[PDB]
This record gives sequence, C-alpha cells and structure tokens, in this order.
Amino acid sequence: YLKSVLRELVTYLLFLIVLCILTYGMMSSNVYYYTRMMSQLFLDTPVSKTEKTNFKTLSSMEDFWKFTEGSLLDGLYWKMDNRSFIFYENLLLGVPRIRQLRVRNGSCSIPQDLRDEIKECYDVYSVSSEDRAPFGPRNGTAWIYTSEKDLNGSSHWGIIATYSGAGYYLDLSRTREETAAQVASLKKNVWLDRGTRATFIDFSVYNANINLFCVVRLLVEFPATGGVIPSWQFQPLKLIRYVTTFDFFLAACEIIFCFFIFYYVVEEILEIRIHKLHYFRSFWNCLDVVIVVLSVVAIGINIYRTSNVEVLLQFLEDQNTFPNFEHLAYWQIQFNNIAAVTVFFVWIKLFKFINFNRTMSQLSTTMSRCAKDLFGFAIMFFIIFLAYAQLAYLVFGTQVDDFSTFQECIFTQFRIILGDINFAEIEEANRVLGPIYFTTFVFFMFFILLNMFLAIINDTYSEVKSDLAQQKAEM
Amino acid sequence: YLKSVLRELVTYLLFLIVLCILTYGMMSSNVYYYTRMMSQLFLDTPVSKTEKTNFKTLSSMEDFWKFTEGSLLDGLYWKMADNRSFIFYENLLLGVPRIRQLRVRNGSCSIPQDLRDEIKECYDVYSVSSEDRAPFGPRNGTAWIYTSEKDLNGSSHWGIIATYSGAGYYLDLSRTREETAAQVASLKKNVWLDRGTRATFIDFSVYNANINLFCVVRLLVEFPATGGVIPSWQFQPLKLIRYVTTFDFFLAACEIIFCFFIFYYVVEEILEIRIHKLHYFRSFWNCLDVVIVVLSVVAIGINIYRTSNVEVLLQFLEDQNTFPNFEHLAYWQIQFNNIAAVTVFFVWIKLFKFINFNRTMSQLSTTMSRCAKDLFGFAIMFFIIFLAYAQLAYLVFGTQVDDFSTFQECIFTQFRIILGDINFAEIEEANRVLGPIYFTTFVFFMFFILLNMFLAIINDTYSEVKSDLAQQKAEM
Amino acid sequence: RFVFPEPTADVNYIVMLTCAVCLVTYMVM
Ligand SMILES: *[C@@H]1O[C@H](CO)[C@@H](O)[C@H](O)[C@H]1NC(C)=O
Ligand SMILES: *[C@@H]1O[C@H](CO)[C@@H](O)[C@H](O)[C@H]1NC(C)=O
Ligand SMILES: *[C@@H]1O[C@H](CO)[C@@H](O)[C@H](O)[C@H]1NC(C)=O
Ligand SMILES: *[C@@H]1O[C@H](CO)[C@@H](O)[C@H](O)[C@H]1NC(C)=O
Repeated sequence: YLKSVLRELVTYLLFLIVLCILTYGMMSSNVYYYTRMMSQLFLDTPVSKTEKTNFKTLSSMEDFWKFTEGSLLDGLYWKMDNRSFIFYENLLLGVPRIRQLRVRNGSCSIPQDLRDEIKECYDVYSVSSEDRAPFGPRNGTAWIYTSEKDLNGSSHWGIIATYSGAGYYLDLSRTREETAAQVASLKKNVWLDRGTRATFIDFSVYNANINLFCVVRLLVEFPATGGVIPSWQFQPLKLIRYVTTFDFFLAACEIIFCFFIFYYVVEEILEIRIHKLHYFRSFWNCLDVVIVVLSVVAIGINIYRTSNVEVLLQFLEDQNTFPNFEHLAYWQIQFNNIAAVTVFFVWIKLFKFINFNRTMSQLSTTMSRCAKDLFGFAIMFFIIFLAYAQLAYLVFGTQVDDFSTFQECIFTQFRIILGDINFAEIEEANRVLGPIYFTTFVFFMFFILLNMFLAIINDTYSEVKSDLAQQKAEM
Repeated sequence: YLKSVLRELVTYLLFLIVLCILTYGMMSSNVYYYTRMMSQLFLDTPVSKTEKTNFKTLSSMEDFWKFTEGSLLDGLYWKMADNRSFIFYENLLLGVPRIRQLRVRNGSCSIPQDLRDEIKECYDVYSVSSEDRAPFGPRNGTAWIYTSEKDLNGSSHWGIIATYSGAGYYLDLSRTREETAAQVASLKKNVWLDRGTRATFIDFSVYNANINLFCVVRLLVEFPATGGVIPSWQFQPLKLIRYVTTFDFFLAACEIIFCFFIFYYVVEEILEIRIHKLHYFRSFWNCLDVVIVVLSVVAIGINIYRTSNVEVLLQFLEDQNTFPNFEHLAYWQIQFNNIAAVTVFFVWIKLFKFINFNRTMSQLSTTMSRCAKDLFGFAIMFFIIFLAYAQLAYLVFGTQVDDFSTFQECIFTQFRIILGDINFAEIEEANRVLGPIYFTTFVFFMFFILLNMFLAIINDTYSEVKSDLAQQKAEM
Repeated sequence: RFVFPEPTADVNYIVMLTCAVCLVTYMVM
C-alpha cells in the first residue's frame, strides 16, 4: 500500500528471480541421460553370457570375481598405446582404483565352551579392530596397509557401517589386457579372505561434448554373517565452468546473489541491536534468519569447494595416475541439498505478500490461528506414532525388511496410510499380535485421528470468520 | 501438588530410559541380514537345475522328495577327518539335523456301507485319537518305530491346519553329505511317505561364532487329508552365552535396575490401594498401571524360567555328535519378545498423563476424555455392521477366494479394503451376482456414512468443550 | 456308570451357540 512494502516486494521478486535463474542453470537435461546410460552399462549388464546375474543382484564372492573380470572390463575398455572412449564420447580419465578394507583375526572373545571347535573370529567392521599387517606375497601395495592420510581418503558411510579411507589398494592400468592380468594375479593369490569387510572401485569419465565430469564409485560390503551387499554412486560435476558466455552470466548472477545476501544480513543485524530486541516472536523473522543462515552456509561451501581444484591440476600434469574426485562430489551433493532447501524456503516465503483482498486475508488469519492447536495435537499424534513404530520394530524387526530399522518402521507406517503395504509378510511373521497391530493402527489412524484434525480446522475457521465479520461489521 | 508431580515425572522418565536401553540392547545391530541370508539360502533356491519350484511353492510329495535330496543338502553341507561344515564359511552347523514324520492309521474313517466295494482305505484327518502307533515297512530302526513325546523331549507346534504332537517317526541325519544322501535315498526307496502321512518336520541349528547369536531352523510340511502340500518355516536367532563383553554386563545391570523399579511400582501400588480409594478403578490411569505391572512381572518370570533352563546347551557341549534340542528356548524367546513389545508400547502410551502444561493441551485431553463415551457408543454399532459384512462374506465367498477362507481373514480383508488394498478380479469371478453388490455397498456405507458420523461426533464434542471453557474463562 | 469324555473330533458349535444365545437374551431381558 505504501512505499516500504512496495520496496520489500520488489526486492523479494528480484531475489527470487536471481535464485530461479541460478537453480535453473545447474539442473538442465542431458545430465539425467548421462548417468542413465552409465548405470545401464555398468549395473544391468550380466556378469557373463552364461549367467543372468548382474551387479545389482550379487550374492557371493565368486560372483564378485566374475563381475570384476566380466562386465566391468567390457564396460571400461572400448576399442576404436590408445585411450578408451566409453560411448565413443566419454573419455576414461587416468586409471581406475580398487581398494579393500579388512579386519584382523582374533578381534573377538570366543566363549570358553566352544573354544575347542572354532579357532577364527573376525569382528564386524570398526576402526579399532581393523587389520594393519601385510599378508600373502607382501611385495606390492595390494598387500601393504596404507593409512588414510597417505591415500587422501575420507569416510563413506556405507549401508552397514561407516568405512575409513585407508585400506589395501591397487591402481589398475589403461589397457584391458594389463588390467585383466593384474586382476587374474590378484585373484590367484587369494586377496578376499574371510577378513575382508568392504571393497571399492573408483573411476571417472569426461564426455567433452558437454562440459561435465562423471565420477563412478561401486561398493561391495561383506557382513560378518556372510553374504554380499552392493551399492553404487554416479555423480556429475562441472569444474571448468568459464567456457561459454552462459557461464559468465551465471557468475554474474552468483555475484548479485552474494550482494543480496550481504544486504539482507546487514539489514537483519541492524534491526536487532536496540530496536525490537528479541524480535524472534514472529514467523516471518525466523524464516528470514533461516534463509540467511542457509544462504551463508551455501556460499561458504561454494567458496571452500571451488577454490579446491588442485586435484584437477595435478591430474592434468600427469595423466597416468588416479584422479581423486571424491571430495568434490561429496561437497557438490551437500551444496545441492542446501540449495534445494533454501530455494524451497524462499518460495514458501511468498505468503508474506498475498494479502491484496479480504479473502486472502481471511484465509491467512485462519491458517495463522490454526498453528497452535495443530502443533498441540501433533505432539500427541507423534507420541502415538512413535509408540506404534517401536512396537512394530520390536515385533517385525527381523523378518519383514520394512520394519528392519526404526526410521524404516516410521516410513513403512507412513506408507501404510497410503495403502501400499503387502500385509502378506507381516501376516506370516507373527500370526497373533501381527494382525492385531495392523487392524488397531488402521482403526486409530483413519477413524479417530484424521477426524480430530478436521474438527480442529473446522472450529478454528468458523471462529475466525465470526470474529472477522464482527470486527468488520461494527465500524 | 505439582512438587510431587515433579518427582513422579522424574521417576517415570528414569523408568522409561531404562526400558528404552533394555529394548535397544535386546534388539541389537543388524541381525536381520543373518536370517535374510539363511532364509534366501533355504527358501528361494530352486529344488534342481531344471525345476523352477522352491520350498515356498511346493505342490506335491515328489517335489518334497526332490527338495530333501537336493536344495536342502546343497545348502546344508559346505566343503572347505570328516570335517565340520560352515554354511557361509562363518556359520557352524551344530551336531546333526533331524527329520520327523506324523501319520495316521488305516481304518480311522468309516466309509458308507453301500460304497464299501470300490474303495477300502480311508485315512482320517490328523488327531491324537487316530494317530498311528505301529511299525511299518522294513521295521529296522527309529524311522519305522513309534517314539513317545516324552522320549523325544518334544512339544506341540500349532501348525496351520492343526496342532501337531511332539511324537512320531524320526531319523537323525549325519555330519557329511554322502551319509545323509545315502540315508535319504534309503528312506525314499523303501517308501516312507505314503498316503497315511500328515506332517513332516526338519530341524537344525547353526552358531555363527563371529557375533554371539545361535540360529534355530525348523521347516514344516503339512499334507492335509483332502490332498495338497502346505509349507512353512521358522528361523529364530537366540543368545545363550550372554556374558561375554562389557555391554553384556551393562545390560545385566540395566536388568536388575528394571527389576528394582518394578518392585518399587508394586510396593507403591499396594500401599496406595490398601489405605484409601478401595474402588480405585474409576480413573483409567490406574488400570494402565496394573496392566503394566502384570505384564512386566510376567516378563520377569518368563526370563527367569528361560535363562536358567540352559541345561540342553550343557548336554550338547559334552557330545557334539547328537541333535541339539533348541525349540523350547526359541518358543519362550518369541513369547518374551511379544510380552516385552506390548509392555514397552503401554509404557509409551502412559506418557499422556504428564503432557498438561498450558491451556491448549488441557482442552485436547478434556475433549478426548469427553468424546470417548460417545465414540464407544457409536463404535458398538459400527462393529456390529462390520461383523455382519464379515460373516456374510465368509459364508458366501469363503470357499473360493483364498482371502475369505477364515473369519479373521475376512476381517483383515475388509480392513485392507478400507485402505484400498483390494483386487477386484477374484471377488468378482467367485460370484457374478452378490459379488459386486457386496463390494459396492460395503465401500459406500463405510466411506460415505460410517466414517463421517465419527467426525460429526468428534467435532460436536470439541466445539462444545472449547466453547464452554472459553465462556467460563471470559466470564470470571 | 460315568465316563470321562475323550478329546475326539474338533469342536461342536450347536451347544456353544445355544448357550451364547441363552446368555445374551438373559442379559438383555
Ligand atoms: C587366528 O587366530 C587364532 C586365535 O588363537 C589362531 O589360533 C590362529 O592361528 C589364527 N590364524 C588362523 C589362520 O586361524
Ligand atoms: C595423495 O595426495 C598427494 C598430494 O600431492 C600425492 O602426492 C599422493 O600421490 C596422493 N596419494 C596417492 C596414493 O596417490
Ligand atoms: C486298509 O484297511 C482295510 C480294512 O479296513 C484293508 O482292506 C486294506 O487292505 C488296508 N489298506 C492298506 C493296509 O494299505
Ligand atoms: C531326550 O533327553 C534326554 C536327556 O534328558 C536324552 O538322554 C535323550 O537322548 C533325548 N531324546 C532323544 C531322542 O535323543
């Protein structure tokens, strides 16, 4: 209505436009199909012609040895020393690297009763109980422990545990024959014993047509109870930004965003010095603080990341080594998460300005006055939800793999509401107290707790309309 | 008033954190993968290279014979003087497995007199009255001789078709694959599973010394009198050598702390019920207390009777060439787990007694307690209608659909229909008429009428509660 | 002249239904 709110609206629209451009300029198409073709080539390909097993359905160590000498070498090396082009467009950078992590024999306390029959025990993976000694023909780097600081590694947080960056590693070759010979000699002298706990394969490609590196990491975990758990990660990155004019445009937009964030920071700091000290009793101020801190964190991450390109320069100095691009991919994932969260919050900040008439004002007031009761009832709702989740975890937590973990129990309970749970497995997991849980949960969610939310909303909306009508009609 | 409420809340919070620690300890890190690998090794493997059938989809008796000398022997014995067997190079096979058969006698079924010319043998359904107790075939050893339940150290099972006794004709297999294959071939040649058989059990156990966790495996196959085969399985992880590491001592300390807390609660309950409020049951916050106390006392008693009866482990450890009996321990472990889960659920529900610190939370509790009566009154009618539909579906579709075969299955199918988890093909092909009528009328009268009346009642109660508190507060 | 019944058959519903109906009508009346 007056000039200050108009200025605020104009500034907010400019900031939103800047964010929209910045987010659109980093999530274009042709990035999905890149990773899609890579995944189809490496994951879905059967390990050999005579077997229908692939990487996604590995089941034993012999299957892993078949995959390593099979679909991996077919998907890495393509014929036109010579360089390898994956799809005649994707260039394999340097050499791939394989690395295993293992524990030491005697990391247990075998019970005295059975000490006469079982002699070997290997604990589950832990930093305090991992092997650091040579084994086999202790000549190369595949039979000698190398510390984390000497490998430039970092943690991974796999499915079972969080694995260290150290281990026993081997750098493969640039040609298929040498890599095949290396893997054959690594398999003949048994490299994966009963102590092996994890295995990693890492490499990267370039695809010079577009400007996008791709980093590939494949992990295989061997639990202490026997078996194989495979997982994968394909991640595209951009490290040579300033190649075209659009990149300069994006850099200018980034500088403008930095200026906007500085202006918002100085405004917020100038507000709470004496004026309305402890002004945190408003929603639109806490939202601004959250947006500011998230943007500052994102800016700091971007500055600390883009200034770390020494690995690329080192690889470009000598193109016969292993390119180490895992940290860049990790920080890119973190930056993407932060950017998505902050863009979501700046988008939902738009409700501060949609009050142009009486209908929008009435709806906004109703939503504002529903917050307290909805939170008060959500406390009870989540208490009941957590009690049910704990019961389901304790009952089905070893057979149904929808309740195999507490957070998995919560997600399964949320999916039950949508009615996409089989109920066939939880029937046979426990014939009594299994169906009881399901029926009682359905009855108490659909009949007692949804209607309570609806009743609260109805009453609050009616009261707000009555109060607003009385206020408006008594001038 | 609130000063003692603070002490009560502190004691309840200590009890809750102790119980949470105990439940986290009892449900340890991922032992899901243990049972996952065991099941997928024994349940999903096809019985042979050519056949695509496995244990979960057995169809006839010949399929069972193929599985026995087949996927079972492949998954039992692994090569690495008559050496033991490690199933995944980690899990040690304890002793030998055992197979057992339950059968009925010929003549326990009276056929009509006018039909006693074309048929002469009828085998009744399984019952302890009609169970066979006589030698048959080449009567040489324990496979052709009846052994009593008390001579087998067995117990009932409560399978799917019926409840099976702990007796029958049993055979202990060997440690090597060749001996077991020869024994199974000898059983198959001198026919062992005839028309009189009614149930077959296979039992064994493994250790997996890396973690400290035994596993007991029991596979059951039921042959109903009407024909067919019904398979079922039971994998149970146990811990019988508890005191090994420091965390075990920590869990023992938490256990005795829990026992002291339960004793304290019992003493408080008795002291308060003795002196005043001899009625004591018009609160709903005291029935919860007695329920929790009873459940915890039963759990403590089960734990005491279960952990002290580990004599079977001692007998096995002095002779490792015999079948170890671990079924009773698995049964009591399952019972203890169920009771502990119910107890922890009720302890969590008990937290509602203390969430009252402002006007917003007080009015919600008041609304719930006030509308509980009306909700119960309407829920009586709701459940009467629900059971009417359930019995109609059981009587009409109960013999064709595989989902209305039992009354409880009808109830669960209706509850799934509420969620939209139903497939219309089977319910329709079972009956051209009265099929669509049932489904349509059920959905309409359940979503358009019964679901909205609950909302009507709840909204009216909440509105009146809020209005009367607001009027009282604004006019005082 | 008195014989302990054996656990034969499975279960009979006629007697149970009659007793349940009698108890229910008694309670309502
Ligand atoms: C493993 O540890 C046990 C513990 O005493 C030892 O006896 C054995 O020699 C070690 N090595 C192997 C290969 O078992
Ligand atoms: C780790 O980084 C340093 C930095 O130059 C490099 O010299 C070294 O070779 C790297 N480690 C490996 C195993 O290549
Ligand atoms: C079963 O018993 C009948 C007599 O009721 C007899 O005729 C028939 O041969 C028997 N069948 C056997 C033993 O297989
Ligand atoms: C039953 O247990 C006793 C020990 O209480 C044992 O001697 C006997 O052999 C067991 N039964 C069988 C069939 O092994």
